[PDB]
Amino acid sequence: QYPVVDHEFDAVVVGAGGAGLRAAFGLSEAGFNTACVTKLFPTRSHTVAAQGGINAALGNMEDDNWRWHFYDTVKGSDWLGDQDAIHYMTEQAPAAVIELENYGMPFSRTEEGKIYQRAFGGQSLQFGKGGQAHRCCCVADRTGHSLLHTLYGRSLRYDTSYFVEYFALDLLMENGECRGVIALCIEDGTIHRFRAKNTVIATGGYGRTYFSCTSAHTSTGDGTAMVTRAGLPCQDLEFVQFHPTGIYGAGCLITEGCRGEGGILINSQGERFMERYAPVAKDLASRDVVSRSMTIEIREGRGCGPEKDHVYLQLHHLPPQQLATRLPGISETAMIFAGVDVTKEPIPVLPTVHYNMGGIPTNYKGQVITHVNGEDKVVPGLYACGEAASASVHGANRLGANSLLDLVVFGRACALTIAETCKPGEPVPSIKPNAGEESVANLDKLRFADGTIRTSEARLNMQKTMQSHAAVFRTGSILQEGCEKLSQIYRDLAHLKTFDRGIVWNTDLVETLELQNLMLCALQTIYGAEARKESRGAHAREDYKLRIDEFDYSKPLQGQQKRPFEEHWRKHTLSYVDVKSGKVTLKYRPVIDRTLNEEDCSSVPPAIRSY
Amino acid sequence: ATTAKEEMARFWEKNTKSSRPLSPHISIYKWSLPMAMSITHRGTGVALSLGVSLFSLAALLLPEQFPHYVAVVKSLSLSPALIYSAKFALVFPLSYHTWNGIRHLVWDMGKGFKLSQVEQSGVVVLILTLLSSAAIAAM
Amino acid sequence: SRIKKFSIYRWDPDKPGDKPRMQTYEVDLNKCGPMVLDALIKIKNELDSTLTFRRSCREGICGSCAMNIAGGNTLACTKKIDPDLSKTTKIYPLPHMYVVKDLVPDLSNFYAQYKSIEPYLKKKDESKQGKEQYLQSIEDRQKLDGLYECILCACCSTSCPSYWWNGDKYLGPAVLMQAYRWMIDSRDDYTEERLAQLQDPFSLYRCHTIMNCTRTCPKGLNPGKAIAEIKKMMATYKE
Amino acid sequence: SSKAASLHWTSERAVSALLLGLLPAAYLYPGPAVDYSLAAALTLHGHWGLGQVITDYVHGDTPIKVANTGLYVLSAITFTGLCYFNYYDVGICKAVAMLWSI
Ligand SMILES: *Cc1cc2c(cc1C)nc1c(=O)[nH]c(=O)nc-1n2C[C@H](O)[C@H](O)[C@H](O)COP(=O)(O)OP(=O)(O)OC[C@H]1O[C@@H](n2cnc3c(N)ncnc32)[C@H](O)[C@@H]1O
Ligand SMILES: CCCCCCCCCCCO[C@@H]1O[C@H](CO)[C@@H](O[C@H]2O[C@H](CO)[C@@H](O)[C@H](O)[C@H]2O)[C@H](O)[C@H]1O
Ligand SMILES: O=C(O)/C=C(\O)C(=O)O
Ligand code: SF4
Ligand code: F3S
Ligand code: FES
Ligand SMILES: [K+]
Ligand SMILES: [K+]
Repeated sequence: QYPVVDHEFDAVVVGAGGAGLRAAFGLSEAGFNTACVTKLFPTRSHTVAAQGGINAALGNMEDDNWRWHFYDTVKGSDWLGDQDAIHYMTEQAPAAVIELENYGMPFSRTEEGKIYQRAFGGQSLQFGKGGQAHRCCCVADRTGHSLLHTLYGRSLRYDTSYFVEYFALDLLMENGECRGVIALCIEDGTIHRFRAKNTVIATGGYGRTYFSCTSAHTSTGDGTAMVTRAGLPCQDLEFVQFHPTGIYGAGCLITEGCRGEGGILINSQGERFMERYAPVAKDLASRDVVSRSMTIEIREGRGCGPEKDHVYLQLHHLPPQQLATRLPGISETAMIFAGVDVTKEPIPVLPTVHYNMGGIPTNYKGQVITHVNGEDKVVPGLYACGEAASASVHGANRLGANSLLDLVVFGRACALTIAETCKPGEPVPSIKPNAGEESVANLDKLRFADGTIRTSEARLNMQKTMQSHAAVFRTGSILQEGCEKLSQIYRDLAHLKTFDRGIVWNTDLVETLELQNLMLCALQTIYGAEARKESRGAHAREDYKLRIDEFDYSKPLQGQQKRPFEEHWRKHTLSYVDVKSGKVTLKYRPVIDRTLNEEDCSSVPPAIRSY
Repeated sequence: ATTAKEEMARFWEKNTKSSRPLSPHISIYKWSLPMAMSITHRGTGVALSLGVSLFSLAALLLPEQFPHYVAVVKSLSLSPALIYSAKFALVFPLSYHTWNGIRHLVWDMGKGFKLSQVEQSGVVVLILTLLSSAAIAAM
Repeated sequence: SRIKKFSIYRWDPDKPGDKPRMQTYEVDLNKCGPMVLDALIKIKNELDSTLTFRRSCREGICGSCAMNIAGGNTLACTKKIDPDLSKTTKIYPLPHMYVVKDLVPDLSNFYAQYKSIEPYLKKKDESKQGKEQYLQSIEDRQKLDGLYECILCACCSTSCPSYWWNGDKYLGPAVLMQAYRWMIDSRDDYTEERLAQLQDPFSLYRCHTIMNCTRTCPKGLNPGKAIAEIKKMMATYKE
Repeated sequence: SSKAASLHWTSERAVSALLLGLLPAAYLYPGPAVDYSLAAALTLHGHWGLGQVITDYVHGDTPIKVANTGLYVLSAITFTGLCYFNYYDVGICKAVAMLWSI
């Protein structure tokens, strides 16, 4: 009933945001015949909406050292980050940003002609002792737009075969190896199997499990879900980042560059409240700490607006020419979506779901891993990079301007590793003749679904459930109810209702597939949250307020009984879902503390984390 | 793995043989004054040319010469208001095309592209077209 | 309750012999976001989940939701709903485009024309690519403002009658402004070759300065002015 | 040249500007020099301008070749008749003045 079209490549990249673009043409540039399969035209990816910039220790504003950026990221992650991946990312950052400027990215400039860099949340000089760092390279406040448009333009010079507006449904697995992906061509309603020696998942995040997020409508966890349907684990999915400043109402992002350029957060009584919560960093503390701070001010009666449910971002004390040159994007957006003139009045802002720290777990080379009997094992043929991956460079909390860096650093890493591991033209592995057949059965089931609960209503019940049960502060009783409500909504998917029986541009159908995918991510997120009985980074448990490591790092380690791996929480969550029942199983694997080169860059032991 | 030229060719090949409709355009698009004035510049330009070509054909083909036809016309003793209409109608497209031609020559230097100045310069073209036409039709 | 009517272009490729039509929907503005995209999503979620359109970012940065709202090409997500309840808002696909389904046009010629201008940095000596950041002064970077901000939504080009009549050979204002963005990038070494590519009767010279492009731009850019600067460069450059 | 399209655009603008100066010239210094300059400038500008209309609106290699060929004939007959009128009749400037005295 569905004509299946079969393709053969050396490599298939799923996703055409910043990470997938970089991986895809990087692969073609190494001589690999590469398909890039994307559900959106590439410049529409959520990466296009990024604003504040991309970190790299170029030293254009002061003397810098990538090792300070390494340290900031490790402390930023609250010691759930893998220090080998953070070493790779931060050491690679100067060459990666320079690669982008040489492609033609129109970076803002300094008086010396070099790339302008601003201050940004949680970055410091001298290993946390030297004052605020200025290493966030930016194109005004549209860095992601230019990043993506430059990567897309650069990709046109290469033989990469693009499959635009194709929706990947599942991976083709055989004996624990990925053999490619299966997808639906939205433009004409046909099914396509992409066989390839290597498959790269770069599908973005899943902010749309929540009711208010900064993310595009298209951030639906699609690659994450395919990994879950493959019986593979995802990692750290309970770790969701609330950006301090989504605009009240539509949820649109207002960049942390506003605070990096001088803007300040104020409450109803005009207090710059961050001076009380984080006396050193102030409005440039880490995002988990700023978002928790704002959330405390609102629930303690200092919310702004007629409902006492947001706070203010003040920019008007800053010179108007600085706003025009450094923050033109949010100046328009504050007018359109708030009717605010940033030179006269503050922007109403509140913490809003923004970024997923967890994802498909990988090693520092981008290779997807599983974990079996205490040992990490690479999944042959399968790579992930970008917000859909958990390398993990971000741990429990991502520093602003580190995601765009992750995209280009690990997108290229995936390409470099395939090139050092495989050769072009190697015989693409065969699949059984019926491979992917179950993906089509599910599609046909949803396309003709005629139950009691239309897709928009089931999605809404998921988003409001996540919003009120898996928010900035969490507790066990409330998480447990969110787990119970979510599992019921998962079962009630058997009652789904769709109306569009076509197959060409059936977004009624495509959004029902995305719903299934969001549901798998959300089940893993909230069940992992309920199990994690500690507070770390963005995961704050008011019934378990302390961070629980293998030692108490607040006192000297001399004479301490190390805690067994099962009795502490400095470990990655590994989540699996039985897709038929919706039952979530959880395991744990150790954080990697070794760097790539101890003499070049010391492992940073865990410590009290305060801004 | 497709050049741009191949991409454009496949687009036309795919679409022209498809059942896909062409979305509406001129029948549904909102007019503005600059847009109306742009097409009137073309229409008055074509009209002036077709008037020049007809005049040129009549010089080659009509058995009498111009002063005879002017005499014939005056012998009809037409009303001054009707003479004024005919002169205004003859001079109006020339006046329009001329003043708007000047506006075009200004654009070709790169000046006047702010959308508010496109509007100012068009309204300016309209009042000069009226003033010069009525002054010349009075002559 | 404040019932507002939208009349939306409908065409289904999977219904044999289906003819394009308009369908009216009624939306209570007190239960809807302020933008037209909010009404489109509300209709799809609540009244007719067969209504099909493109969208992603919902904040005017991705360019996905370009369409013709009340006679003008715009982005549904930044276009305020007209609260005059005595007026019906007509919504059409971007004009003079092949319709894939409902409000979804085929943009692949528009993308192929953008590919054809090589919208990426080009240096005569590219062997140094990756070593050091290229130097660009603050002033020469300021020349890119108004040009790099384009989201490639196609609103301008699908508003241009010259592109309607000759969109096969005329690059249109979106692509021409991006050509100028690379022509005046001080780091790019191919200015002459980029001008030389437009030495034919159609690629650039179908522009007759109508200025629908600049009126319609949801980013407030001026593709009409950028085209005039190309023309001046075309007539002045030596080989 | 390899710059044929830009040279044509520049020439179109120069002829427009010349024709614009002929209008003050016809009113101030009417006579044979103006009459033939108007004959040449009016024919050239309309020939180029009508060619842009053909380029915009006429499609297909044969209809394009037919429209452009018909236009050369229209233009060549136009210029001959205007020169005819200037030589054997009162000429353009005098005709306009005679018309306006009606
Ligand atoms: C939301 C956001 C994030 C953001 C930001 C501003 C906003 C509003 N500003 C940032 C900044 O200034 N600096 C920074 O470091 N990060 C910033 N972020 C976070 C960051 O932008 C994102 O995490 C990052 O851009 C994500 O990039 P990635 O390349 O991983 O993914 P994406 O751009 O979201 O694109 C997803 C691609 O995958 C394709 N896809 C998705 N599902 C499918 C299926 N089923 N089949 C095929 N393809 C699929 C999409 O088409 C898209 O191309
Ligand atoms: C020879 C004379 C030839 C020209 C005369 C022909 C008559 C012209 C008719 C078309 C005029 O149509 C009218 O133009 C004006 C001015 O651009 C438009 O107004 C425009 O500018 C105003 C003011 O900034 C905006 O508020 C408005 O959103 C915009 O549409 C109006 O929406 C359109 O409806
Ligand atoms: O996510 C980031 O790294 C940064 C932002 O979202 C920002 O621009 O504020
Ligand atoms: S110039 Fe404006 S209207 Fe045209 S494609 Fe770019 S953003 Fe869209
Ligand atoms: S509307 Fe079209 S004619 Fe030129 S000025 Fe704009 S590209
Ligand atoms: S949805 Fe991105 S521009 Fe409207
Ligand atoms: K992640
Ligand atoms: K240059």
